[PDB]
Amino acid sequence: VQFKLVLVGDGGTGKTTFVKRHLTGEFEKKYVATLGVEVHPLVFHTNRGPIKFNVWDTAGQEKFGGLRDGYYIQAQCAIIMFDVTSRVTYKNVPNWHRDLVRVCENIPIVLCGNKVDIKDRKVKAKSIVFHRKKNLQYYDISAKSNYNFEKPFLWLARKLIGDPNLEFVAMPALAPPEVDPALAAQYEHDLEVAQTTALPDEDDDL
Amino acid sequence: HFEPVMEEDEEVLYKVRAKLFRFDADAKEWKERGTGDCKFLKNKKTNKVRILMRRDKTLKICANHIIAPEYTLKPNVGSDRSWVYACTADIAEGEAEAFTFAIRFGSKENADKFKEEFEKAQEINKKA
Amino acid sequence: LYLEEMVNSLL
Amino acid sequence: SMEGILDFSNDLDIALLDQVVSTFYQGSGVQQKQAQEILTKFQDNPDAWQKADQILQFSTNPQSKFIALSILDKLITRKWKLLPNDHRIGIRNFVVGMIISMCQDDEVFKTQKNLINKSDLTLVQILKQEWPQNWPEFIPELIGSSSSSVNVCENNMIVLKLLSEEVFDFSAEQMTQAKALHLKNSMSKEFEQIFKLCFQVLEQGSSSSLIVATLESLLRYLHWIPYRYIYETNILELLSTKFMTSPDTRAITLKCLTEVSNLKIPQDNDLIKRQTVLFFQNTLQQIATSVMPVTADLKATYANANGNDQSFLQDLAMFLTTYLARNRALLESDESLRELLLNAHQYLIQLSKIEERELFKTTLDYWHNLVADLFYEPLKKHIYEEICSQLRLVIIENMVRPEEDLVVVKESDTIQLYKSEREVLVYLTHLNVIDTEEIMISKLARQIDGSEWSWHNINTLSWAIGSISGTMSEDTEKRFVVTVIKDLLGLCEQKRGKDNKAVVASDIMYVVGQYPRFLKAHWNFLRTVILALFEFMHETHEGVQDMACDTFIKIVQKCKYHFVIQQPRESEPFIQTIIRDIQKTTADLQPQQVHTFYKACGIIISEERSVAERNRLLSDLMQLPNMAWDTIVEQSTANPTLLLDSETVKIIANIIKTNVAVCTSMGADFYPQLGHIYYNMLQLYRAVSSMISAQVAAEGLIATKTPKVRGLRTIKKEILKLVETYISKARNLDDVVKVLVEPLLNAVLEDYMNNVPDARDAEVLNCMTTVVEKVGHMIPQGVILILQSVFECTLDMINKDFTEYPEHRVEFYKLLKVINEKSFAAFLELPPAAFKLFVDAICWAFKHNNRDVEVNGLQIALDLVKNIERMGNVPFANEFHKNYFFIFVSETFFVLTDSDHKSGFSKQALLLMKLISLVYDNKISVPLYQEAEVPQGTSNQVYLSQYLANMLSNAFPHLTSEQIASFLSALTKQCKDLVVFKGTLRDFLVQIKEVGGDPTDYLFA
Ligand SMILES: Nc1nc2c(ncn2[C@@H]2O[C@H](COP(=O)(O)OP(=O)(O)NP(=O)(O)O)[C@@H](O)[C@H]2O)c(=O)[nH]1
Ligand SMILES: [Mg+2]
Repeated sequence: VQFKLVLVGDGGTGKTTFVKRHLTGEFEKKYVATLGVEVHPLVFHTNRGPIKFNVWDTAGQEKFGGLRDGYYIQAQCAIIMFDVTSRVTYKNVPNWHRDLVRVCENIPIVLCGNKVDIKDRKVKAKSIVFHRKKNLQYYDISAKSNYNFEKPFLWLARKLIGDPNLEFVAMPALAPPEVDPALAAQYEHDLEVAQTTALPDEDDDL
Repeated sequence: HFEPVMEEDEEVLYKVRAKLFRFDADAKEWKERGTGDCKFLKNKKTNKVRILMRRDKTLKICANHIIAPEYTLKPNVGSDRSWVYACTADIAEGEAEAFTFAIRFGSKENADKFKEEFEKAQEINKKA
Repeated sequence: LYLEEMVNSLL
Repeated sequence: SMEGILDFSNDLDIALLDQVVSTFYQGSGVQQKQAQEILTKFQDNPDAWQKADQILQFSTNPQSKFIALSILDKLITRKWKLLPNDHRIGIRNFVVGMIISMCQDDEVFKTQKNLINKSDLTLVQILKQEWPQNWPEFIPELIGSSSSSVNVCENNMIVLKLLSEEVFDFSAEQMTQAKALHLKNSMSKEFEQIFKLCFQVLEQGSSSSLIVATLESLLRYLHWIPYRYIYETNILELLSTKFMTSPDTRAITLKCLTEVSNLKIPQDNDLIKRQTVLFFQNTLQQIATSVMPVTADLKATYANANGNDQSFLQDLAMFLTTYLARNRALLESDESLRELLLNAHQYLIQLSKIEERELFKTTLDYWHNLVADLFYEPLKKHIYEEICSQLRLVIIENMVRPEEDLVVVKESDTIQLYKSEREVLVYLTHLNVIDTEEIMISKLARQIDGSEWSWHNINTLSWAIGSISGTMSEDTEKRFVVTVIKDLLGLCEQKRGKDNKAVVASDIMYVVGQYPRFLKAHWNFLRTVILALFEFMHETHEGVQDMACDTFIKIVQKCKYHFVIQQPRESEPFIQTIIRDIQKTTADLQPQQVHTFYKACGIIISEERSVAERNRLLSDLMQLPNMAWDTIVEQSTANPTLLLDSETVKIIANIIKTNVAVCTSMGADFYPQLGHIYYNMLQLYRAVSSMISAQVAAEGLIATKTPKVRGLRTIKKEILKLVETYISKARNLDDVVKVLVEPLLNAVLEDYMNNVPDARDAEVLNCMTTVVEKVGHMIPQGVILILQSVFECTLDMINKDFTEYPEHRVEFYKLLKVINEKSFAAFLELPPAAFKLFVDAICWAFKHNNRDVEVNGLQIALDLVKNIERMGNVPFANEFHKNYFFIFVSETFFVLTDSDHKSGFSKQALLLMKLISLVYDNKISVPLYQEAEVPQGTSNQVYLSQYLANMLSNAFPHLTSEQIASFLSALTKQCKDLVVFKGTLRDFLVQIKEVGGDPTDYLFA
């Protein structure tokens, strides 16, 4: 039960950061441009059983575009990403959509305006209307604050499984095992480094 | 007559909101693992207490391990509301695996309450 | 609560 | 072993290619990744296109042929004109041939749609290069080949669809103005034939797949074709009847009719008006008989999400709203069209009940258009009274949370939607106030009888009630407000448990906060409201205290006057009573909530215009922080180790935050309080600075992450914020300059300069920006001292990459910008080596992608050029041009053309036009060239053209000398006309992406 998902959008919009958040829970602060594509399995637990997304995280920078629309072949769903602090990334949404639906003529697509956590928003809510005539679902999202970060996958899962009442559920929590003197001096080393490496974002509410 | 038309066996000792970090030794970097409710769960049949933590929304497990009596909560240099400790077996992501965890809370008050609940649960796992 | 004085002050 | 396809000396092993491709698309993990990098390297080989003819012949993998076409597409769009003409003809021939043979094999035509569409697009890329000048027979032969086969006819519709898109929809960015116009005129010239084929296909039925493809192409044509093709043929009848009956064609047909509803149409032709009525009549008829009746529950249908119902209901909303916003007047006078008009709006009512945020916003945008017109247009509102009555209920029941009900992250999409809902509901209230009141009272009764009671449902109603404030008369409002509050209070009593009693209590306070007119006229009531809020500030239930504080300051902002005067039956202005009990009132509040409370008190106090009473109120308000402050200044100065005591640090930070909060409200009036603490505050700034330094020295840079140092720096940041907040609002600037500035600079500048980078507070830069902004003109020596202390050491922090120290980066260029605006003399005093760093710093700003830096960098450059120009023919300006004019010209050209700074295009163009115009207005007095390198007497115009010609020849060696010469000739001609100037730059940006651009393109304007 797996579905190929292609994620497209201008460079720097947060596509890879968004996927990583879903894969590991981490928030990568650095911008390391994707080269061509990175494929990652992503499983969600639902009341209809597990759903697997084969996420093709493509490069948005033209010089790193690789196979470009070649990555879209046989995609069953898609996310188009832009950055609400960068007008040009919304201006390019019609270009990403064009190249995408020429290869994938009838797939569910979510349009995501990322980085709504930043105060000085530039692409205002009322300006975002491209999804209307193209039948795309739209969500404000923030990979940093997690605002609506689950909505794109939940909506796609409902469209792909054909069940509007599908929900994410809690994966079963097995009993954990019970707990080596030969590694006592080894763990005390790694621990002293960890104690003296400051936690990030110490001003966040959590 | 008209005819008409796995934490269930456990007990919640403590629940608190928290953000969990794991230490990437190779990059000397803390990485977030999840944000949500951290729970101490007492198994009614074994009386063993574990930490179970799930991410908001997706409800995916980001921590699942016994509160071993051997573990020790240590402060982090940059926070008065966090604890660092080594975990020798967490099964949040499949196979058992060891981690250096850090967990941060909304206040130093919640951090201190977590620590005493963490210690109370440690002795419970000593007895059993 | 002194939402009670509120009722009176309103009538 | 997969890497064999990358060896071009050998023949290409098609079976090896197909294996790499399958491993990428169907494989996983490491093998997939390795194949990906191999395929990328293969596709990027500049000779891979020679082997596409092979792949397309002998591969059996459709992905492999797709990739082969992608390789051809790169070649066609970038290097077509560099080829020998034999290869151009050949590539054309085996693309045409490949398409023909795929269409003639029904099995392939059916199972390889991805590959056929890609081949069609590749063909279109050739047409953009070759047609019609080197392919005049393309369209006549396309029309002929269409009749020989249904499959070929269907595919030709796809080709024409893609051609129309590439020429009319996506040409603006991708081709020059001249080439776009050439292709648009070419298509326009032969459209008569194209339409004939399209209409014949539609009229004579046939394959639904052929019909759908023809309609998809028609959708593209409607973006540009003249209206006569639509209104002087039978096509509207076909679209609005035949093709609405079949679900296969229904979706595309509805999109076509939406675009028809936007055609450029004469507004005086009665016949056309009837045709516009008629196709609407037919479409609504087909919907009512073939899809669903007006009464159908579209909310339930949408939720069920069967088939394409959701997309269809979205498309129907777009069609109805589009047509009616333009044409509903056509239906409003003729009584035989009234049923149609209201049935159409009744579908919209039903569509407006769907639970779908983005669709609701589409219908809500239409309702706004309607009710605004009914509010202003005579004799219209009576037509829609039953529609409007239903709409009142829809909007009341779908009210979303406004910014003010923080009892449940801020949601900005929810806030915009609330304001849109409020605007519509306000109009609807004016249109019939009685109906609105009755609906709201009725809804409230069903909250009391438990029929519709719930947390969500009582919130929704209270938000709606609060949103129409200002629409009723004062008497009606009065009766209305009383009833609502009365009913809400009884509802709070009725319920048990604090959670229920909390929701209702918050809703009550929200409604009252929205009706200040009522509070202003009923003092005894207003007084009781405040007193109740105060008692809520002791309630420890989550969210109560926050609500109470937010409501307090919201009411104060609107009713402040009634707190500052003495009321009939009172002995003192109520602000005095608030201040007296402030310690009791706020004892249970968190620090942030205390500061909001003090800020609210500052709002009131600023309405007292008697200076002596205002200053006395200010003194009484600040009594608690001032006493805590006096204590600490005595203790902290005695034993400087207390500042390591984290509790003293927190007390201090909160004292200063209290001052910031009150200063935010009082601005210029805050000066007396600031004077009470100013000098001791700056001494504290120094003492805290020493502790941070001493801590970094004893523990290392990691000290800046510790709670103790972060707490000490909070003190410094709040001190800077307090000073910034006052100076930004001060009215007496003589006192700012003569009392505040010199102690401030002595306190902050040297400390900033002499701290290690990780210990420098970017807030210092932000505070200095405000100082320069407000009084920069009065402290020329102070501005020099600012530059000397922060310029070079901050530049060295940010000039090694684009990511380190992001806040200093942003504040750095905001400071240089205001200095360049207000105190340009300070840059004139710089030593030449330092002024050179200034220029470097500006260009460094150009190269940021960070908008918060790039924009200021470009603006500093523009302002600097203007500052230099204003100096006239003096030695400093002449040396500036000799030293830096071409640095600015070439650095600007670099960011314009490097494809990584497209966000700054407009300002880059502005700066470039300014620089070029200086030379062509002979505003530069000295030669820009060395005495040697050019004959004496040569105009700077000539030398500028030669410098630019040489610069572009080396930076873009694939351009012909003629391209460069025509580009610069047009660019310099157009340096007084920004819109045209920018068009020529955009044309240049197109041409540098390819080989063989036409130099006459630059004569377009
Ligand atoms: N403030 C904020 N920053 C974000 C957010 N999402 C991503 N970022 C940041 O944006 C930058 C770029 O992230 P990245 O995922 O690499 O973008 P990308 O779309 O994958 N780029 P590319 O297409 O070149 O691979 C990173 O610094 C990242 O931390 C967000 O939601 N909020
Ligand atoms: Mg990426």
